[PDB]
Amino acid sequence: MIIDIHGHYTTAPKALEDWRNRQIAGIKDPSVMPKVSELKISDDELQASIIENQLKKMQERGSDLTVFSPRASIGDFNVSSTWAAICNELCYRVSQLFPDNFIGAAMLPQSPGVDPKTCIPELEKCVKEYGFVAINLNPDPSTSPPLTDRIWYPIYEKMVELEIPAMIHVSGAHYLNADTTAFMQCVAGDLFKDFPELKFVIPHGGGAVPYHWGRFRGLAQEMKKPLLEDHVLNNIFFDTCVYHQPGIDLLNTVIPVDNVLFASEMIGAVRGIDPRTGFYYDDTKRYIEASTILTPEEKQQIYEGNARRVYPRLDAALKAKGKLEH
Amino acid sequence: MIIDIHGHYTTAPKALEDWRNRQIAGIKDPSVMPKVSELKISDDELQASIIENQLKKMQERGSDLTVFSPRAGDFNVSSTWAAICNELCYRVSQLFPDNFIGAAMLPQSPGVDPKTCIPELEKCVKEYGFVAINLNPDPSGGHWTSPPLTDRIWYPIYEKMVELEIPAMIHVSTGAHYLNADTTAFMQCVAGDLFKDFPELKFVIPHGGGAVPYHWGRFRGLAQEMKKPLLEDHVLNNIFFDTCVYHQPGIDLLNTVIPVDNVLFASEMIGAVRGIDPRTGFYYDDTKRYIEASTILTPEEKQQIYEGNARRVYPRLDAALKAKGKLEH
Ligand SMILES: [Zn+2]
Ligand SMILES: [Zn+2]
Repeated sequence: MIIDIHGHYTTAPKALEDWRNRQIAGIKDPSVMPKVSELKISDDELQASIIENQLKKMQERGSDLTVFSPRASIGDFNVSSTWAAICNELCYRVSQLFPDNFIGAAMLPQSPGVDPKTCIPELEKCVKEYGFVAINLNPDPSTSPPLTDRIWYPIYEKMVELEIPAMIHVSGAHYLNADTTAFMQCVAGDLFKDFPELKFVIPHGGGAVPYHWGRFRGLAQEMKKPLLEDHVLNNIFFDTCVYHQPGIDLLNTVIPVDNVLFASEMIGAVRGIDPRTGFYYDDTKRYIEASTILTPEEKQQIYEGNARRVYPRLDAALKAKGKLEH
Repeated sequence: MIIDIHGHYTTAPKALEDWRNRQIAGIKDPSVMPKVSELKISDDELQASIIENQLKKMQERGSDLTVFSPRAGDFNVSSTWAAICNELCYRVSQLFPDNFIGAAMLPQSPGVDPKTCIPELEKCVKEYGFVAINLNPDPSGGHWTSPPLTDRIWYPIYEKMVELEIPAMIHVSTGAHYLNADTTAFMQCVAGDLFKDFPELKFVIPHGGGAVPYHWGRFRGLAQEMKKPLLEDHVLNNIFFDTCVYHQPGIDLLNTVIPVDNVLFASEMIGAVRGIDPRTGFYYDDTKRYIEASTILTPEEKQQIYEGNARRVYPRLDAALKAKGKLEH
């Protein structure tokens, strides 16, 4: 099967965004602050948003399952907490309506300078009650402390406990910078010495990392660290959200197959068609299929094998599903 | 010949760093404020620092000329520090005129109008014979509290740049902040339309453009979303990338998606990465090796990357080279 580990619910009924606008307006004008019970979205509206969009494209592109999370894009913790709760529950409802095609990843109620421990309640709820298989961890909710700082340790302890990886994800290309920064911080520190089980997924093919792989190998060398293969590659993985063959080829040239996870982040940032290839920039499965560097077996690793090892909760959910249908 | 457009004077005598620390401690404690006359750096110390390091490596690696610039409070402080650092690079160029040509460091400072950098800029170009400047897009240092390169606040500098025919290398002062700055600078230009007002303006984005080439599809797609013209016309007549990409696969990608006209040789030696790749036995930053080993570039295209493009992007450098060969036949 084909598993897309990076996708956001960008097609939600307008009622969701309307509620958000009321909430945001309520920050400066508490008189217009909305109540959670005021948000009403029916299953019919939910089903329509999926069938006409994500589901349709997955069928046309040959994707079977997407790890589905709330879209990225300030108030205090109260605002963030309420908003994350709403967004996660909607992704959960989508997974219930289309259990074979969507499984959730959680948005955390982070807030600038607020202790990450405040996000544990939502994290646990999503994993235990909604069956989510990973979390989206924002390294810079805004100066934000590096991922190697102990402020993040309570989240890491929970991630190891529940066996869930974290996609480093910030909220026109700022996200590419965050990917590179996250990787650099890990190379500079020794986080995985403290949490050997910890797994991070850095999107967009690792930001600029593969393109500057020699620089990072050289930096680890000067800092007297072990080779990257051992220092970070048993803990850091990259998704395939690279929108052109040359980039995908570079990715598969310098990054081990074990560290590459299929993803496309469809109906997101880039929704146009590349006039030179004739197909959509984000139809990334085509770049993997077209690859002459990867063997058939390695492509299957990228499509499913790797995600099932990096996301233990996902592997368990898939094994249980086939057992019930049998 | 082979021209390296990216290199910093990273081998200066300790006297420089010591003076700097004193100046920094002076902003808070005026009693420890050092005087410029207190900085002692002799010609012999400069020669030794170059002969044993940059010059030696250039010879071993087969590089001929490096565009040499200073290593990565208020205006008075920055003005003094910049003047000191630029003068040192100038002194190096006087001591080794065939191997080093200066690139100016501007005395930028947060909250200070960039136009105040013109004096030092003109001095370096007219008096020191510098051929370019290093423009810091975020003088605040990671704050990003500074306006985008497309903002009117920078025009005064662009005016002087177009007038004096000098390009600017987008360069910032965390372990990989420079890579992020490169990508951001490119994105800002794509999002805006600075070159509409400055058709002749030229920016050089180091480190192979940060992450731009690796995500070329994404940028072409974003250009489409924003209804902008094709990148080739929208920015590639004004933006160029250097070859400070420390591995063959990266260089090959650069040469797969970026036109040869937009690629300029550079290695930024004796800088961030000074080690040897155990899998090849060669230094990571010996970038000429990647260009030479390229099976994508033709002999002519390689020469374009080694000297042709730099002489086109750096008009003052091209002129100085012609004068040198003429006045001396
Ligand atoms: Zn995303
Ligand atoms: Zn530099």
